[PDB]
Amino acid sequence: CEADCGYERGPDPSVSLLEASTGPFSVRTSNVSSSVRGFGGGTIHYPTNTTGTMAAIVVIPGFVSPESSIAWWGPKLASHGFVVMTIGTNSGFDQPASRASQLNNALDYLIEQNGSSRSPINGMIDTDRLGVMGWSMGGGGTLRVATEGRVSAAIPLAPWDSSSSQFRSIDTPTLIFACENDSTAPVRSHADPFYDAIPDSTAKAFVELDGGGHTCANGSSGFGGSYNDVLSRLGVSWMKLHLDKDQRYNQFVCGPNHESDRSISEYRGTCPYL
Repeated sequence: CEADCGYERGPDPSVSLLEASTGPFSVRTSNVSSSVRGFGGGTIHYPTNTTGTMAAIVVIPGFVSPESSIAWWGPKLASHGFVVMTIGTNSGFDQPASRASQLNNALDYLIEQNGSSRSPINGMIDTDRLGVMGWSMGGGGTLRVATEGRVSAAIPLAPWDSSSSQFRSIDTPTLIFACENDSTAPVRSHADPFYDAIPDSTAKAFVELDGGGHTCANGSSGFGGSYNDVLSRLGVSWMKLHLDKDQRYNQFVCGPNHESDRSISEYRGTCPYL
């Protein structure tokens, strides 16, 4: 459904809530062995004190990178009312197109586990409200999955891919995080043309972060992590807005002056959405 569908959860939000180190819920974890079919294992994060179903999200890493490179997003998102699996790839050599098939395989796995007597998330997932996230080549895999129209939200992080024309099929709400000093996936050859290739009719957002390099959109529990608040405020809201059709989180994506944030170097968007 697109409006007043009854997927909303938690309080009416504010900025202090969004930028807290955790959402209103408590986080647990369930291991996925690397023997899992379709990807190289992961960790499932879930709230403990909620009711009702919730959207599923999968987060994939980039080239020769372990799941831990993006695993900050697992707890940060689960604590706001999501089921969130951070995954590892079959091989660190996997290129965008493989990383997209593994996105879909890990979404398929999550759907299977929602029906598994042995899963801590059995009956906790609405298997129609799915989101994807990815760093670098996994950010290209995210954009590729955003062309299929199964997922209702995509957040690429420092995306890397090779062809940009394929993204004119993207009708899925996509928020691309970019890093201004990205030498690995240069903005001007990657994030920038991927955003531009998305139709203006699609709800989309380009949030370039100020001064940061290739890992600036991954979050961090210690070293780095000056971007945690833009990531938390805009990422959680984007997922709350488009996975939970929760208009109460519209005010943080459409309405503010984003470049006024010291951490935001360039914002582009298509506000208003619907």
